[PDB]
Amino acid sequence: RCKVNELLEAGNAIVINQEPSDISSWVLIDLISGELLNMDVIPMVEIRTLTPPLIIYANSQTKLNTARKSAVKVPLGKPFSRLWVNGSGSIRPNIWKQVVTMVVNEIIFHPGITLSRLQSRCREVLSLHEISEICKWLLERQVLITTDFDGYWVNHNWYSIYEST
Amino acid sequence: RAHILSVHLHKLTCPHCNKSFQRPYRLRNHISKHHDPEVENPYQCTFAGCCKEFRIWSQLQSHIKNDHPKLKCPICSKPCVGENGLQMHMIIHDDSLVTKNWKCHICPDMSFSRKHDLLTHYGSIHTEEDIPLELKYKIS
Amino acid sequence: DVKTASFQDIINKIAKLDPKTAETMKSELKGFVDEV
Ligand SMILES: [Zn+2]
Ligand SMILES: [Zn+2]
Ligand SMILES: [Zn+2]
Ligand SMILES: [Zn+2]
Repeated sequence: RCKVNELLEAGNAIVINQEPSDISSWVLIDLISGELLNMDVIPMVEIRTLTPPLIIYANSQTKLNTARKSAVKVPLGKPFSRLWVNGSGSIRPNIWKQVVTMVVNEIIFHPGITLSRLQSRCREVLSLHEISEICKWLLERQVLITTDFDGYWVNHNWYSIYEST
Repeated sequence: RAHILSVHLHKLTCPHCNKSFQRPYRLRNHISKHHDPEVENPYQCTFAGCCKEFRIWSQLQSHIKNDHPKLKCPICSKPCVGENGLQMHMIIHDDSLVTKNWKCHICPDMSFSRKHDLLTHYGSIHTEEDIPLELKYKIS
Repeated sequence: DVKTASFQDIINKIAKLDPKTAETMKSELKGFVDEV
């Protein structure tokens, strides 16, 4: 997302001629779905004429990068009290990155999912209180929006949780 | 704007002792000590996508100054944060990946096909002074 | 393969069907990138 944002804001155009990987699929459909990207096609001249290389570019001076991150603190407490808090009373960064990813993964395909329904799908891992903690943090980071009647719905740029890999 | 933030929206006040602070930064530090939870690491990295946490404010000051120094692009002077920020932005100038077009900084008409050929216009209608840095910078 | 092409060659191919989109692109864009 950062590479694409910098290129498009710089007035560059991205050219696709082969299948983007499963990860580049998320970030491309997200930008396309937001109406921020214009698309044009490089024509040709067999089956291949129906699948020409595609060009993508930013529509205008409009911004693609989201606003700077605020200090949304991880929910913590007495030692061992949460799956992500160890015996020295410290955040297990691995487990926190895993549980936040897991909860967003189930809320993506189920727009509107309620806390009760969500606990049923995660019962072998998290208690209801632990999901109330994860959902509150994700709302504060704007990854989720509350639907009416207390449901959760994934916002644009939802994959932008943490830097890694 | 100042009246609202100084007479109604009391955002600079402590939620507990009801002192107040001249910037949100010092209010954050105050809450992290004088009203702190039982947590071992009261300080957490304030930046984009960084998940690390610290025992003493000096270690956080060190971590921000080490891993999130605010830089300016060597070529275009636009600001960025940390080593990843610079390395991500350096792609934009890269002539190997970004097979960019070639134009004069002033003359509207130009339409070159190679980098060496573009230097002919800057070498004749201009000179080696006031050529743009991205064209000049053979830095790799 | 368009991977080998120049910026002028790519805009020329677009102009073969419609010069309006090609002229608009040349007047606005700074450069292509392969999605790699
Ligand atoms: Zn206080
Ligand atoms: Zn950090
Ligand atoms: Zn630059
Ligand atoms: Zn000129």
